[PDB]
Amino acid sequence: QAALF
Amino acid sequence: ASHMKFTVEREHLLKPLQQVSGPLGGRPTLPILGNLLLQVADGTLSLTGTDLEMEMVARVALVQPHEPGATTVPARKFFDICRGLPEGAEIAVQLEGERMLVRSGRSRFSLSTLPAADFPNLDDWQSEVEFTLPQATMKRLIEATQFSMAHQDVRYYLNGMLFETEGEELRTVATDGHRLAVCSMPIGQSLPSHSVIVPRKGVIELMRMLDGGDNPLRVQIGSNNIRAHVGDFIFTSKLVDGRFPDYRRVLPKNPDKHLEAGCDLLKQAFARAAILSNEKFRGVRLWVSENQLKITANNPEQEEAEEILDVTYSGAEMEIGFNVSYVLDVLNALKCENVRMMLTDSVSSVQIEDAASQSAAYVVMPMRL
Repeated sequence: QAALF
Repeated sequence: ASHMKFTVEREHLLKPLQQVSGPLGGRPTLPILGNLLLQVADGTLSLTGTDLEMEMVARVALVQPHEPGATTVPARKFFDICRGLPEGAEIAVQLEGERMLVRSGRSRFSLSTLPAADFPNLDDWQSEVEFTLPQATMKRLIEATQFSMAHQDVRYYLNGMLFETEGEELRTVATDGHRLAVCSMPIGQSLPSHSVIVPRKGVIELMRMLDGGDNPLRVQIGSNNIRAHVGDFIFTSKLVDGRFPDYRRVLPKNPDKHLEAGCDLLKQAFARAAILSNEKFRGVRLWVSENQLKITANNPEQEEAEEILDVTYSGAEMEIGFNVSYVLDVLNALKCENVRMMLTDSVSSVQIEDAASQSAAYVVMPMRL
């Protein structure tokens, strides 16, 4: 899972 | 003020008691936080519950002779007693020494008390902006975004919801760093600009006070507190410190791939695929091609779900992974006929939104599968 910020 | 006494119809007490017990519940700490503050003065009974971060006050008009005063009593036991009395009961309450007596019919209850002087109060504060709006509009705004709040992030500013006034609009934003939801609604008044973070438990409390049909909601916002008035209830919460993310910079810039699909068909396809996704990581794979979406899910057991759907899409083919729970949360919140997904590439966020409305927008960041 990647993050938006 | 030393000998509190009041008599009130049961039906005028039940909903106030239920409401003010909301901030209460688990985790015993200060004993008196399990109690409700009762205050009688000048034709009014006030009931207050608090968890130190927020407080809920209900006002009940007193018709019958009363004597002023204040005490605190165990919230759940007092509510359960009132609720257990018969319909139409008159409930006579009076402090007797260190006990609170509750009498109705030939029923007598003597409850323990703790001093009203010990009941915590939020510090005094000054409202900077105030506005009034239909409950239904606030309920919209919160239901559109609440599921995207973080729960216990170390980025503590994420464990809450941004409320923002801009022009004539009230906006909510919620994000946990993996997904974001934003919704704005017109308020019919020109507002100063304010941006405050309401703690997640305060969002839930605000939202449980919106039972009322057409009683309007009056909101006051200070630098460090928010207050909401509905009917005979007043809710006040502390705000969260921190710089909340700017949704304007989180929306995907110029997504070049525009897919449109039926919301219910898309939701049901993801819901079935999710059954065979990893129970912890929840990853599903989307393959987009000309007028078609393929969703696949696999788990450590090597089981596999595949759904193929006809959609509207003309553009380059691409594959992208997502946590299917995050996608299902968006689709559940949209409740519309057609959804639009706006994509860029396999490592970039996607924007999801009702094809027919731009009041709300959702951003989900992918997974590397």
